Amino acid sequence: SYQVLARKWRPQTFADVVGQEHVLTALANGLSLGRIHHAYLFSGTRGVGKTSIARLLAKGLNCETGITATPCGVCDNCREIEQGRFVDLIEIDAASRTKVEDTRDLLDNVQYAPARGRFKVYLIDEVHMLSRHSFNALLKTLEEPPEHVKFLLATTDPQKLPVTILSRCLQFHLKALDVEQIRHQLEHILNEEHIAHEPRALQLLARAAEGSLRDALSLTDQAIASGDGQVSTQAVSAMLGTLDDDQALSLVEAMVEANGERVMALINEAAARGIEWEALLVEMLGLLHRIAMVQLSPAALGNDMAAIELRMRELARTIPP
Amino acid sequence: SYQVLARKWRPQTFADVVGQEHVLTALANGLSLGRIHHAYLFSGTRGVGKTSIARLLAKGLNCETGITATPCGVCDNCREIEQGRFVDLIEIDAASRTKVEDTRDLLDNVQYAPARGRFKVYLIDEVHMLSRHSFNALLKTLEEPPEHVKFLLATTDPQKLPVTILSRCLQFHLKALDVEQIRHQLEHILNEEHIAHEPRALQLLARAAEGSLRDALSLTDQAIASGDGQVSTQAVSAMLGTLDDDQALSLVEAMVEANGERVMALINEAAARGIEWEALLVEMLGLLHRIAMVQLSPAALGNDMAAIELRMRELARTIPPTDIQLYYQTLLIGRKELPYAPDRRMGVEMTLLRALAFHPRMPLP
Amino acid sequence: MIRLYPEQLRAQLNEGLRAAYLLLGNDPLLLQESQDAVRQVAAAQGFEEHHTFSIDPNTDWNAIFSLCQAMSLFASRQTLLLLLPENGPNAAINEQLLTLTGLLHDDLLLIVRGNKLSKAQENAAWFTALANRSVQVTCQTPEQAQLPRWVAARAKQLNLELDDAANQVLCYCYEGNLLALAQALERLSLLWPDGKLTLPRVEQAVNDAAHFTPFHWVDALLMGKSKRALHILQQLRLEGSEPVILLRTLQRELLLLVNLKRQSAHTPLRALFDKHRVWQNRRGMMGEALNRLSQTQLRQAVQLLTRTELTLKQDYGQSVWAELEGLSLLLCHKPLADVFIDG
Amino acid sequence: MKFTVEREHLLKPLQQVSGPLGGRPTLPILGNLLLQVADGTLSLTGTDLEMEMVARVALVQPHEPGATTVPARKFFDICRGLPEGAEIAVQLEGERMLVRSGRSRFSLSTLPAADFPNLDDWQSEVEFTLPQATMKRLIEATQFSMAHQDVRYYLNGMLFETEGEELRTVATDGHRLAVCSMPIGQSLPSHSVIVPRKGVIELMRMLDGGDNPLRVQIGSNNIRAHVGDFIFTSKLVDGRFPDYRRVLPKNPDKHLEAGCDLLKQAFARAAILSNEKFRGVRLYVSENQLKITANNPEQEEAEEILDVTYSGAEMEIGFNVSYVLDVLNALKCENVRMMLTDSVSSVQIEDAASQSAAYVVMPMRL
Amino acid sequence: MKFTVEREHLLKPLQQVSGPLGGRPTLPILGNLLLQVADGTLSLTGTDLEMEMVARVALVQPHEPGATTVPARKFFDICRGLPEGAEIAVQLEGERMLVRSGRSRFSLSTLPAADFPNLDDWQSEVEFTLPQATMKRLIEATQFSMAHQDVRYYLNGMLFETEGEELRTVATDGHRLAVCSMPIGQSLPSHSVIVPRKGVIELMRMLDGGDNPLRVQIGSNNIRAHVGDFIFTSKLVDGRFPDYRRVLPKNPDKHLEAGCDLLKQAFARAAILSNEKFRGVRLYVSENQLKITANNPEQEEAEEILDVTYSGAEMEIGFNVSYVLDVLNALKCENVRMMLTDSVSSVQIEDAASQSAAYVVMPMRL
DNA sequence: GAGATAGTTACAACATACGATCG
DNA sequence: TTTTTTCGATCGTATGTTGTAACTATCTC
Ligand SMILES: Nc1ncnc2c1ncn2[C@@H]1O[C@H](COP(=O)(O)OP(=O)(O)O)[C@@H](O)[C@H]1O
Ligand SMILES: Nc1ncnc2c1ncn2[C@@H]1O[C@H](COP(=O)(O)OP(=O)(O)O)[C@@H](O)[C@H]1O
Ligand code: ALF
Ligand code: ALF
Ligand SMILES: [Mg+2]
Ligand SMILES: [Mg+2]
Ligand SMILES: [Zn+2]
Ligand SMILES: [Zn+2]
Repeated sequence: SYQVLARKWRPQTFADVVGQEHVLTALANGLSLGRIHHAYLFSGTRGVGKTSIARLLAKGLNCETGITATPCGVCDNCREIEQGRFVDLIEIDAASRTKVEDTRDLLDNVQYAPARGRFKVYLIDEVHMLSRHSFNALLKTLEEPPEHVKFLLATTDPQKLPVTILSRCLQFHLKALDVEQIRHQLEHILNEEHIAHEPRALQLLARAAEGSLRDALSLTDQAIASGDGQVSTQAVSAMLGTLDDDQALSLVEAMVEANGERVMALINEAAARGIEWEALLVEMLGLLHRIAMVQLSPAALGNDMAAIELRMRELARTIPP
Repeated sequence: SYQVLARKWRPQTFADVVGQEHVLTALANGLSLGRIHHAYLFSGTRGVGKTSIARLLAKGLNCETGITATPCGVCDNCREIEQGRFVDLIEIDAASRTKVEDTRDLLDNVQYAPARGRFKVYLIDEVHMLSRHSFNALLKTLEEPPEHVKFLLATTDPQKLPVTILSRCLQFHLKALDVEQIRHQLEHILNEEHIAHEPRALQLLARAAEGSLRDALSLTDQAIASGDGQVSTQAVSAMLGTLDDDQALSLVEAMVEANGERVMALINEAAARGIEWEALLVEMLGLLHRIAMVQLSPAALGNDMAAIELRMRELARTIPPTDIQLYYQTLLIGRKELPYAPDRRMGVEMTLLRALAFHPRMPLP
Repeated sequence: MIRLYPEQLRAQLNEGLRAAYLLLGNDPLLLQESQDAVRQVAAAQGFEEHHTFSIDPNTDWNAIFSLCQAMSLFASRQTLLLLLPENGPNAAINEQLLTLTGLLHDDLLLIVRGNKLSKAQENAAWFTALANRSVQVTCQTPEQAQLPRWVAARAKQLNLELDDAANQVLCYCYEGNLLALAQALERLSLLWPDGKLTLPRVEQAVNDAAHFTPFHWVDALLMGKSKRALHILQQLRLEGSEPVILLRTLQRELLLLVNLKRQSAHTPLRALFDKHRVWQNRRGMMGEALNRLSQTQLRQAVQLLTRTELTLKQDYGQSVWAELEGLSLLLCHKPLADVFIDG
Repeated sequence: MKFTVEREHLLKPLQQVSGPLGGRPTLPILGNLLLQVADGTLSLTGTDLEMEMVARVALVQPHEPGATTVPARKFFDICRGLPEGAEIAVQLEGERMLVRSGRSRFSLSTLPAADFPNLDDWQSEVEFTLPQATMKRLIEATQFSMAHQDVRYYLNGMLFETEGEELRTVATDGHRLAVCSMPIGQSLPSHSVIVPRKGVIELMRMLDGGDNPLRVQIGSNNIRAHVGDFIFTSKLVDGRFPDYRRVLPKNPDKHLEAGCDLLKQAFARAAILSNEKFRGVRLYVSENQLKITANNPEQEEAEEILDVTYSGAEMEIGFNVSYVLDVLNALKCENVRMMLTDSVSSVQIEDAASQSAAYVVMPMRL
Repeated sequence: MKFTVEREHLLKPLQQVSGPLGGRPTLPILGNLLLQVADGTLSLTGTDLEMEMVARVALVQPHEPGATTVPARKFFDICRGLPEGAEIAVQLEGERMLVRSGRSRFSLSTLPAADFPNLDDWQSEVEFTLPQATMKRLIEATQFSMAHQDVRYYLNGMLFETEGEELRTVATDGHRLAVCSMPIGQSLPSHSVIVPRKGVIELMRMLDGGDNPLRVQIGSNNIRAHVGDFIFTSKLVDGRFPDYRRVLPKNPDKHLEAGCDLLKQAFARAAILSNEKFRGVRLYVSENQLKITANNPEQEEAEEILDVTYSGAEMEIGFNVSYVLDVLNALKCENVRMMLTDSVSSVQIEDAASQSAAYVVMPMRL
């Protein structure tokens, strides 16, 4: 019955957007001043929220209260846009709408005035999948579109678009979210959902997210399913944090000290625990790499593994590079 | 209701056009002497002004006063052409009309005499997208052009066109606009727009334009939006940093200078952008190879690296060849080892650190 | 068959016409100029109707035959133009041309335009039959050595004062593309009515549009002109030429050089050239290349070629052009630190 | 803007004005019919940037003045789909058109009428009236000779010439020339114009065999035709049509009168026996005799011998079967007369009863 | 082995057998057709390893048993070349057959008949005979619901079920279901089989106006239908079919009765402005009222209101207008009964007059 | 004056040739 | 006086040919 967190917790206002401060500020300034361009392109990694920002901009443009940087969210236009029912928000699936016939039809049906809203916003998603003929057809329309027509484009790979199309648009590149923002968003979502959680579980989920916030939400759903309604450190470690244990550091220290018996005992203990061997090698390699980085730059080690910080620093002072 | 600078500010007379002196002078002399070719082709890069010059020529040909090099811009014909409402001006968009049945209906209408203007100008844009049979029909029409009909063709890639069309047309190639010209045009536009600006911001925008004035105008609009009605150097720097894609060359420079902090900052910036790590290593290897080639001979670089030609040449001059070979070998070994590293970012960091400090021990016989 | 050149057609046409004309070559400019001159002379002699067709098995010959047999209502001395296929005539096309030859008469004037015919293509019953009453025009693009003479002649014809430096610049920028040269000359004449074409004036109104072939690249490599080789390779990359053809063209010459150098220590060079059936004009270049480099080179080149082919095929890489440039420098007298060769 | 009409009355003008309109127009607005209500009349206009068709319908219901545009196909389908005898009430609300039929409602999108192209007004040079039958006969007589597609564009159309009280139509394709003439009945200034194939086709389609007179106006570059409540405007193709008079033989010495049906059936039989393409047919005429033979290279020479009313010097001439067959079929009568000068000379063919229609054909060279 | 053949008799069977044969042979002998003589008949057979068609022609003149293979293209060309009405004499002389057309003797290569993949022994699991009218009606009423290309291969055909004295045809494609039942007058074992699209369409094509009954026999792996002088054999998918009765809704509370023509016209009129790609409509059913709404991607809307016999609670249901129109057209009746339960449940359609055939449509959920 | 048979036009499906990208 | 390049699998655009279904016109009942 419960809907997925990613779909449920979709930013419905510019205040709910995590990060991406530069793009939001630019859009707000443009809307407030009134300098509105007719071609916006959004680029970045996955889950950064290009589609969410495009939807927010569409809400801002077509609002019964006027062109405002802070849409009301209560007027019927905002409600329809949120529910995906607005008549003046033409959403195009470029992945399936690749053949030039669809582009020709769209350009042929671009002159008529909007039904209710003050603009006819064409939001083309995954625009990088269009063939060259579609791009060429869209060129002139992007050059001199009708006053009541706005184009919004979003893609993950802007490198394969024609150079002219890039020249004909305002580019906004979103950057991957950092660990702290992802952790804070997960904490807020879990607090709203009334689900128990622990700080280290959130830290592990944020580290495993790797920028994409949708990945973080999917991992949070997996953790909730595994923990039976709770997000515990053990539950997260069962699926994701099978690695990052003190055993790897102990093995590294024993190897550095040439303590064969200690290494053998640690191997036997790990085998009894049922530890994946490839994961163990990965962890040892990672620890060695981070020690090397510490040797290079003292600021290499962040707070993420602060629990072992001291020990790591010691290995940096004694072991030659 | 502010209008886009590119759309609002468009050339209206040959004087307004920035650069492209040779083409404008040739067209003016031809119009003055009465030497009008039956077909003109315009080629060049994006935003060089092919369509603008074609429209100005169309205005000049059909001006009420006469066939003048500089159209008056006040008579009814000039105004209608500017508004795109002139009776005898036809702007065929070949991109959306590549079909033969669509081009045939116009090549047949070519027969009728112009209603008002002297010539029935046929402006065909993006002509390179037409089909083979459409090219055949256009070839027939150009082989038998009525004296009262003229053709203007604009294309970014004239190579696609058959050689016959090129032979039966007079070609004009528009050079990429220089940095100084773009900077001056931006300064003039901003002064006429009553918008504050700084010289360094204009220089950065002109550099980022890369010879396309349209890109310069788009970046100016973005800067104005970000700067809240002011073109401040801080806003331009922030925008360029956000959209900067020369991180590979910056990493190479940092590695050469042996500055770990800059390398780490660039790696973090690349991670934020999400650039593929293996692609980054491949780009670095290519840059090192091209720098070595430049050291062997200055003619290695052409127009492909014109954007970063100066930095590449400086690195070639400064770095001894042996260091370049060592860095190339180290990066090649790092690329070989990347798949087995637990993280591609980790592998790239290890390879860069090894190149910075750890010298490989050459195998003995 | 009267063989002529595009520079000697006006006098022949003024002297008289002929039953048929054949235009074979590669350069579009000379072919179209000859076509225009012939059509103008024919019109001056009363040939009003002109029809053009492209030879193609898809195209129907019934219409052409009916036109040849039919007579116009209020016209005479019709002109028929046939554009041969780029690949060349086929057996069916040969039979159709043989059938057409009989239909030819005094009023009909046949003009054939197409690519140069090979030895087998030239040998044809219809061609031999028409040879008795045909004029053929040889249209071959002049070589770089012959280009400046042609440019000077063109400048003199248009009443333009062209300097030697300007001539060299025009030859370099528009090598192998005569149409671009003619258009550039027209534009320069329009720009300056005085006609004083100084070096700066040409330099300020010229763009790079040269056209090359892999054989030119190999010849440049043999000569040793590093700049010319790099320019040719860059132009080939820009025009979109598959590197496979370049590799296979270079392989034959590289293997021939290796074999000759290996055998040169025991036999005179002339005997080796005679045995290998090398072109007479290429003997000097081959000898210069052999004397320019030793066995130390031409061995690492084979390694580079093999590695490049393996990268192209097994790995499907995209750094082929960089390796080609490196090999070009290696063939020229350059250090080539040999880290890239991966010996 | 609103009005109320009946489907029966509105069905015909929609079909008449939606005929040429179709496909994908160069401008979207060109794909929409212009509907204007004013002066107690509804005007429906359809243009293709070179031809215009206007239809007028009288109104007997309350209405408001106005003008707008509506897509042709959607409106026509909506009107045709309604039950027979239903009444359609149309209104303009905002930027939309609302159509009501009984208890059925439709909403359509429209475009401003100001942007709709308007043909520049022109002053007629020669204006007159003509019965439908004469124009039908002229078009039928001078249609098959036109060139469907030719490099010389001016030959694609047909020449309409007025001289005194005579209207003449001339068609040609470079090999055969057909000329027809009729008496106008009124004195008009001499003037010649060229009509494209599309214009003549539309004009022929417009006629429905009725007795309503046709009002024809010819200007500097445009031709207008009024038929009942329909107005058709077309542009004139610019060119220099060749002089037909010079082509006609000055004095053909040899004449031959024969039966149209006999020649037509003989040619049909030869064509059936000569279904193979290529080559023509060789006819040898002698005193009261004709021999027709297929010119096939290897096919059996199944020559056919017919009797005609000829007594002049015998001679053999080759002709294209298609041209002679078309001339015979177009000239539907019982007897024909053929005049010629020599072997290498155009042969003229006409009706032995009337000389209004003439067809001159160049013999096939051999 | 003297065979006398008349062109008139031979023409149609030759074209019928050559129909399935295609240009691509895929095998040296597949293109060739098998000609055999038995008692007083000659059988010409052609197959492509998936379907087989054999035609029999009666023989009167004396003859002896034999069987051979002849290429289809050469025989067709020979038959076409000979003038109409000619008599063909065919004889077996060694490895090459002799054809004596008048004074023209032709030698045609013959391949051994033992290598032709022709079925020798047939075993019928269930056989019966029916008039062509009933089978044609069932095929016409059940064919349009078959899937064309779907992952579920068992849905790419028609299910034929014999139960007691009833024959049932079922077609499904995942979105709509069509079931038709008809008495046969004979008791048959309960047996269900699946026939692919090719077999069904070929059977419909070969079937003509009801003149003589056709006999169908179904074995373990094949189905053979003999009609007139033709026999067509095909193989079965054998992938099991879902039970149709499970798909049919159970206990539909809401029942509606309406006129077929009125609903068909209303749906056709509403579909004018319906979405081209999806063709979706919305039905609001209230007490003695049915409102049909259609929307367009171009913001166009159409509304229609109709009077029906309904007394249940108000409901709103989405549907695909194309499927409803197809069902109404195939039903071809006067009164139509629609049974529905809720807004997210399949709707059944039948005839008030009789329940011989039924259809089911799954609504679209937005 | 209406219905049945034959002919014409339009739409859908299939086949052929050419160009481009990634593994 | 003459010289012809890797291959497999997948996607997209445009033109030409054949067959079937739907709609219209003419002749005989
Ligand atoms: N900046 C953000 N703030 C809050 N949630 C976000 C943000 N970006 C993405 N999300 C979450 O990730 C999910 C998927 O985002 P999506 O619209 O797919 O972005 P993209 O188009 O970049 O893939 C959304 O449902 C949303 O809840
Ligand atoms: N030479 C030029 N001088 C001034 N403005 C130019 C020039 N070339 C391009 N532009 C600017 O670029 C905008 C669009 O030009 P565009 O039609 O895209 O040229 P092209 O057809 O070469 O791409 C115009 O509004 C114009 O202001
Ligand atoms: F929907 Al996205 F990256 F924009 F997955
Ligand atoms: F308008 Al352009 F290249 F962008 F001609
Ligand atoms: Mg998205
Ligand atoms: Mg342009
Ligand atoms: Zn709102
Ligand atoms: Zn003017």
